Amino acid sequence: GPGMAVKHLIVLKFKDEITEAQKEEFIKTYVNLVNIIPAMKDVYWGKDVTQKNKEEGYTHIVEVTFESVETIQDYIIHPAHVGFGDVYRSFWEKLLIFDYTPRK
Amino acid sequence: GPGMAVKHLIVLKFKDEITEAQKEEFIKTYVNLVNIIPAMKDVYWGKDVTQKNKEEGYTHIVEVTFESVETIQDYIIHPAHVGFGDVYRSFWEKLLIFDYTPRK
Ligand SMILES: CCCCCc1cc(O)cc(O)c1C(=O)O
Ligand SMILES: CCCCCc1cc(O)cc(O)c1C(=O)O
Repeated sequence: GPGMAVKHLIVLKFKDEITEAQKEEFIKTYVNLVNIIPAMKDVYWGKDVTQKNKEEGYTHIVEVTFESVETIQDYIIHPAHVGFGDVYRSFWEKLLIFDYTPRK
Repeated sequence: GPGMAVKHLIVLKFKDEITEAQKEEFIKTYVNLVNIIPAMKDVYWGKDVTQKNKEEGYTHIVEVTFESVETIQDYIIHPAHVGFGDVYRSFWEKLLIFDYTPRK
């Protein structure tokens, strides 16, 4: 299609004390936001397998499609997102966010 | 689906003195590798528009689709990939590399 949607990419390193089961619950309760936040179109996630980044050991990648930067911003301030971020902020050591329109 | 795939994700910050013309050369030559390295099935890239990574400053995202981690390895050691580094390594200040299978 000719559409011009925008991807929201999250790259995450959890604190060392967070267990694998806790990471799984974190991801599960994040994906559930799709059922609550209108702007959230779809979610994919993955765990890195090559561990190539040395001291910057991010492990988890989450990708969400949105209709525009403005609706990404709607998602950021939605109370279910604010509430998730508040209570799970101590889970992560490093967080990177990117909003972009993929191109050839 | 019937096809398996792994995503190869590159996150990049250029050095401050690199020009927009240089970034365009870099990116065009990278995306052209699909004509040299058959393992590369798709390449999409984009530039972050939000700029909210206060601690790091990454700007560019490149996503390459591969069939498997084995064909990613073929790409890494391919002479044209080594050669791309030979000519363009001096262009980036920071780099992150990830390999993952996206899932729901
Ligand atoms: C699965 C990780 C969710 C991270 C939640 C979050 C926290 C924050 O401080 C800033 C953000 O832009 C986001 C987000 O993009 O959702
Ligand atoms: C367009 C970004 C160029 C990155 C080239 C590169 C450099 C490096 O030091 C390690 C790598 O795994 C890669 C790569 O995966 O392609």
